[PDB]
Amino acid sequence: GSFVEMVDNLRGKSGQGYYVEMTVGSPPQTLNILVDTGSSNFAVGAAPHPFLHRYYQRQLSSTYRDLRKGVYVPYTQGKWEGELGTDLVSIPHGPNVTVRANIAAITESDKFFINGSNWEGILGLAYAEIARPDDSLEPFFDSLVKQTHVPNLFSLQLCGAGFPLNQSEVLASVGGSMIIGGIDHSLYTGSLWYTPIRREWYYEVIIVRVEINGQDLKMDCKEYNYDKSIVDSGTTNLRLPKKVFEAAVKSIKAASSTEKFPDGFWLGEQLVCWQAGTTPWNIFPVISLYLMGEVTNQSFRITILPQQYLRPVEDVASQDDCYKFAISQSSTGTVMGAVIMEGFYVVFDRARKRIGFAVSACHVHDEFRTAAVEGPFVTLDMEDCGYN
Ligand SMILES: C[C@@]1(c2cc(-c3cncnc3)c(F)cc2F)CCSC(N)=N1
Repeated sequence: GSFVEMVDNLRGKSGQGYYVEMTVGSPPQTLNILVDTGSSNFAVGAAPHPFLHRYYQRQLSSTYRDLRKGVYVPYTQGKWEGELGTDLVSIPHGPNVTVRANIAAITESDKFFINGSNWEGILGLAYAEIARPDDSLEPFFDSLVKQTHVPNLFSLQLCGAGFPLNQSEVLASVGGSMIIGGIDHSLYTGSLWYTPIRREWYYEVIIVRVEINGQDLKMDCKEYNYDKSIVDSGTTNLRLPKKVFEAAVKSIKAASSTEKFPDGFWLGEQLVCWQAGTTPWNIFPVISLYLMGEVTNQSFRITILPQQYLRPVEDVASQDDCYKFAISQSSTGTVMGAVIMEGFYVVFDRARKRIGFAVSACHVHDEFRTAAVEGPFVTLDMEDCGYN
């Protein structure tokens, strides 16, 4: 019901990530750690870097254990290399428990750390199947549940400000909540609707229908989940498979056609700006994603506003309100990233192999429209939407 100790324990923003304070080692070393449901390694800066103000010093921890094994983790953009070990870990604004967890001590990296993000490591909250070097490296959350009485569930409320924050404002500001071991009813309005976790590797789900202002995108539903659809707090954008991206953008352009925007805007590259307070939210469509429900032949929908998919950014000069388009293409399936998660309180119910969605008590909206979670809808042949 109520988890006051964990409410408001996140800071950050969609563009650079949301992070939680953790301590590692004995005596405790404090570090800020990116909350990432799209990966499964707990990995921390452990050597000086131009963008790190502090790092894990294994030689100062009496409880550090060396696993004598290296790990190399390349991504499409960026990479890091490190040394595997274990140590005692706590989350100060979390459950009052201390656990021994695997930690990859990052000793070298390229384009991984972000200048001014304020985080020094990543907490991969997904499953062992996608851990590096292999699935025998138990992820943090699995350790936490095995070693303590914490229920096998966590929930995330990511709070977008609706306007830009500089590095000073992000430091002073509450970015949201990670509730470990429960669901806090103050963080949402309306009902929670649950979709099954298709397979425990990423948090994989199945999308069964997409609408732009109520108009069906009318693609074969397999296209929406090609080659998977995941919920990922460590990706900024809503990312869509190439063909779905092309269809969706064509439809969003048609809905907003009273104003013409440059190709670079739709490509996610360039900002657009309006005079202060005059952003024409009403010309942009709402986007609905229908998700497989828990009951046979039942779906539900989550609906976001342009206040979610237009990401506020600071002007290159002004008092203008400026934004980038935060929907982009993917060659690795749909990614429901931070700009989608900012609409919703998201419950990662690992114990019951399901993900819940409710309207966020902190989502950005206007006097005419709000984000929504609605159901049920009768939907047939939903398993056929999943890609094999
Ligand atoms: C681990 C990874 C990831 C995320 C962010 C990151 C997080 N939030 C915002 N911007 C960047 C980052 F800065 C570095 C990363 F390696 C791989 C790319 S996708 C993902 N889910 N996690």
